[PDB]
Amino acid sequence: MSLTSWFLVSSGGTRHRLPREMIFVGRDDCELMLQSRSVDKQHAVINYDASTDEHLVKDLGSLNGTFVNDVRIPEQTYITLKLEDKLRFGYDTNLFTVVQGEMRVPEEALKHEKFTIQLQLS
Repeated sequence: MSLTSWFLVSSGGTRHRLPREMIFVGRDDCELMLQSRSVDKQHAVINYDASTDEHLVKDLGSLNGTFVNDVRIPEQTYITLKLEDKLRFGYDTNLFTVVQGEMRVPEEALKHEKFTIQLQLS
């Protein structure tokens, strides 16, 4: 099949699918892992608003902050991510671009009952 989703595209060349649920961003035991010392162990969350089909970033109270279009966002405040926004956590070298697109669901993933049901209900 083909899935429609928001993604983060790193300046480092990687692509990261934003799921329709909350994820953590950080240096330690997070869904989106970064390696920089300038990023907190649990730095931010990227949540999803099902009503507006948008993602929102919240800095959890990190040492160096979270930047949207080079602006340090207020801490513990949800900021809506818009198409072409430039997102950086702390002073990590990954500059992420907020994009939306169609991705290919591998045929192997459709053998998973729970995944397929959540895909069909999407």
